[PDB]
Amino acid sequence: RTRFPFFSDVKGDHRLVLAAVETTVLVLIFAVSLLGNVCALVLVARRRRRGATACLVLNLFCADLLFISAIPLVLAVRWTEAWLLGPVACHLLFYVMTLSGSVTILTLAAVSLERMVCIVHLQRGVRGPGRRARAVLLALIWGYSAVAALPLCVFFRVVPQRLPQEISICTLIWPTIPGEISWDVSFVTLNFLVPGLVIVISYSKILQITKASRKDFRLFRTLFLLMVSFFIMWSPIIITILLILIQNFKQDLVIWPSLFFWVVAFTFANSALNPILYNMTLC
Amino acid sequence: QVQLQESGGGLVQPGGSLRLSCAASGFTFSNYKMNWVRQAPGKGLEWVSDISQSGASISYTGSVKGRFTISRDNAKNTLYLQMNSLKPEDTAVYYCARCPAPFTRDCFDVTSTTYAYRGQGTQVTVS
Amino acid sequence: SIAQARKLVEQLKMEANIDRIKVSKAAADLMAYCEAHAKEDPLLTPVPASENPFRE
Amino acid sequence: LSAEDKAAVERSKMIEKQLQKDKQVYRATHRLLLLGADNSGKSTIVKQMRIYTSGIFETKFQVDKVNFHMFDVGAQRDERRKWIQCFNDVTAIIFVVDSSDYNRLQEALNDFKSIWNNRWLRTISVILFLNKQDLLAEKVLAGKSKIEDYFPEFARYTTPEDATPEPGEDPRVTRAKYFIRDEFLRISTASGDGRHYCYPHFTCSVDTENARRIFNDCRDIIQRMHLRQYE
Amino acid sequence: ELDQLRQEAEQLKNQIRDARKACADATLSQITNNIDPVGRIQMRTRRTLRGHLAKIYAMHWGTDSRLLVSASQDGKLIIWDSYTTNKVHAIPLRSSWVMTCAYAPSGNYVACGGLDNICSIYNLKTREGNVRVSRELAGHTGYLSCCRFLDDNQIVTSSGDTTCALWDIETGQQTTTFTGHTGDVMSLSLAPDTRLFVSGACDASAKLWDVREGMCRQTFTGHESDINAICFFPNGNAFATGSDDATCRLFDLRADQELMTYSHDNIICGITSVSFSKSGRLLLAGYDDFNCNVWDALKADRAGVLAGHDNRVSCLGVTDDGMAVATGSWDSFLKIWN
Ligand SMILES: CC/C=C\C/C=C\C/C=C/C/C=C/C/C=C\C/C=C\CCC(=O)O
Repeated sequence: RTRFPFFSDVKGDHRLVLAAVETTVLVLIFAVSLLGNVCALVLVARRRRRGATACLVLNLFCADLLFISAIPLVLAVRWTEAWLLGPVACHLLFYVMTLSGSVTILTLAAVSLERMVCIVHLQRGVRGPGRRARAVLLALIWGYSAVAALPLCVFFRVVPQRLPQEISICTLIWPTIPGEISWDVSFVTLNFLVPGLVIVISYSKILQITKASRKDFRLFRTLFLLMVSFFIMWSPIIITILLILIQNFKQDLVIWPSLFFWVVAFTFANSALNPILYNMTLC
Repeated sequence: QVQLQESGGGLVQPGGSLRLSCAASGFTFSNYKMNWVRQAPGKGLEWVSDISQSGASISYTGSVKGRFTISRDNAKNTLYLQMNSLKPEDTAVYYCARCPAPFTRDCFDVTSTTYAYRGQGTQVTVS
Repeated sequence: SIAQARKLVEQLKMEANIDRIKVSKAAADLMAYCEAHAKEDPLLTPVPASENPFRE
Repeated sequence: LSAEDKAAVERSKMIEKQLQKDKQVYRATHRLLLLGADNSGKSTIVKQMRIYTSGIFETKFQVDKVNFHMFDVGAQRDERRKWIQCFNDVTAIIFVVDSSDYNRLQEALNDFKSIWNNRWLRTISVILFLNKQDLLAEKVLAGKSKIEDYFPEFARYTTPEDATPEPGEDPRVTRAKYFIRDEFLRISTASGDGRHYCYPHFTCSVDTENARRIFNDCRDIIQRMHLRQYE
Repeated sequence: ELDQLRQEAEQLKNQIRDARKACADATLSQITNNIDPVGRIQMRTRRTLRGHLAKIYAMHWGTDSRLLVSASQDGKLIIWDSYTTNKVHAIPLRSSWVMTCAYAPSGNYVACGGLDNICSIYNLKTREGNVRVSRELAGHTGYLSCCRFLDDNQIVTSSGDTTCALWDIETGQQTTTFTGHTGDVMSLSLAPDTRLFVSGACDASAKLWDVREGMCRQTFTGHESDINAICFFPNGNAFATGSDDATCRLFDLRADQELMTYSHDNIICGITSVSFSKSGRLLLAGYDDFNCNVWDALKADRAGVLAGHDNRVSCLGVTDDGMAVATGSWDSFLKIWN
């Protein structure tokens, strides 16, 4: 059956300005993200002798900078209405992007867990997590993220296909059905559900501990805004992934490609919002 | 050379009134917060009233609250105190004091025994 | 009380009998000293990097 | 590098290794400044917590395996706008007030106003001890001296609904206590900004719980300081 | 009785004022209106010294231009080598509230003091490898705020009880006392010939003292608030004062009055320290808005800025050959500029 092409759309009469709108919005995102993240790294990395929790937020910033390195490539593809880069790009683009996304989510969850552990250990009166725990955790984060996303670098291929003259498409060709279902379900359940559960548990426990022990408002209005945003900025991509999987079976469903591209452009805006929020108190 | 000179004391009967004035010299008047203090025969120094740089904040002590008024003139460089209905517990030696540093909200050391930016004072007797 | 004022009058008496000069002469002396030693000043006339012990 | 340079480097290494230990010890000790006037009973609090020529004295006590140091300044003149700047990084200031002396209460209020508003002491919390409660009870029940002779507004004051008159005291003593507490809490809340707080406590000369109260207040101070990073 | 003494004070004051006004026939600015300026001065940070746990409050270079002593309010004096940043000595004190330090002009002693009203002497080159306290000078009744050596057996101290004193170390007794200030004395500076010195108080006043007969020679007024730092001009005939009203001033001894005022219309902080260049053309000054400024001492125009400390600057000093400048602040770091 005619596969689903990514980023590879065919436009007619209005191409001349829709390309321009896409270009301007995506360039604005890129510039703001780069500026914000590098300023934040300069400010955090100039600790003279601060504590040592900087390595988690610092890792978040590095993941954002690696996540914004793929805008030029998709920008180039959207100005040709076909795939002409080659097999190497078809292999690397999605692998890089997925690696960055997984690392970002897991790091948000780790930062939250660390904050709660610090408060409680202050309450009891013992020393908190050491250096070995953090180093092991960072190694595990990068290792699991870089092993989980392998199928997006081996099963992608460039094939000819007739548009809705033949055009070349970079698309994903699953060898078999059970592998497809298994990987998709496992990826959604380990990289979007467990981190969300951890975030909510951790922040609610901090809030309950402090409010009980104290027996003002700003704290609530912060921990709320850090705990609704996660489920707004990372949800549309999950819905899109599941909807594509459905499309691959029930041929009756139809999904536009403009939806896929605009959803991904909306997800690119995470790199421009984390430095505003997870900046400790500087700026 | 900082200089503060008080004038206007004297001797009055109970129910009378008077008006004290400090003339200041040697500094920019309108940068500083100003105070009135007093000393009675047999006690220490006691803070009486307080005014700020623009004239928009004013404060009194409990025992004089409805009776004394404090005011300043930044054109002639002078302070005034108006004392309206006087009791025999008001007889004392009155002093005029300046805050140590400019552009500041607090006021350390105005009542201490030896203070540099204080005047010589005038005698007020109610009898 | 009396002692402080007697001492203050004594001090003013002792300090009011010194010789003084004119301001223009003092200005000329300050200028002459500054211009006489200007080549030996290494914050005004930075030395080359082969003479600087902190840049090396 | 010659032998002299290597020897110098090893000497610097030994000095560094000792400075690490000194750092660990310093970072786990709390430091407190004690303030009051001569009629406040500050010394009685000191001697009570001492069961756990010179210009400054120090008292060390330990509670639940935490170490507190308390500093008390003596043999200095009565102008203090210069040495007080040395105390801009302590954990807390402890302010003691004799509450039975009506004559010298506005002076305590003025001292609090100056300590609260200084530029170098804007981030430091105060623990306030309103000492000598029993003497206040005797003075009020005697009925021969009136509070309103110094503060007119006491004539227009009513007891708050969050009062806790537990041991069945006379109502007049409850009114007096809470009026005098509110006098300091007004100054406390007029010009704060969310950077430092005030913790009021009633106390007398036979208490045995001041160390525990300081323990709990310091714990809360540190917890708020840690939480402030998440804003 | 009091009226006669007050009248005498007023009459002598008026006479002295008129005598000073009769000799003011030119101003420094006019006579120095034709000098080519010094341009922009830009300096760079060559060293940074790490190791203290709390704020730094004093510092002092040696007569060798190579070694430093600095002191913190956690109980440490540290002696540093600046060409490499190696540490040479780290001396733990007895009282952790310390406000000054000095280095002997031969290299064999250091001294320190603070809120405990004692000056302690430490001997460096001993029979063993350690530093041992040699003397504790006691007898002041307020905190010490400055001290400077004359040789290896005499020292001068200033304290917050409004006095100064001269001490014989080998005996431990005050050889002379200098009384006459009204507020707290906050700084000292020794003349190049070490036969006079000058001091400035928490009162808008400075005074000139003769060591040998222990008398006061002259009094200088002009500031509006307390004075925090003082130093001599290189030839010994003028000095500069910085106060808590955002102003430095330059006074001259022979003419007996003020020469110049260094102030800006946007500066409303205080001043913590001053010093001079080797030829006297530059004046450096440290403020508590985190910064230091470099002024032209003959035309009163700002020429440069030193910036890079995250807290209030507290100490600042220039070597004996003019090569380097050192700053220390309340954030625990020392910096060396050149
Ligand atoms: C841990 C969060 C997961 C991903 C990170 C989110 C956004 C980063 C960019 C992702 C763009 C790539 C998306 C992959 C597109 C299609 C593959 C997805 C599912 C396979 C479809 C199938 O079921 O056969």
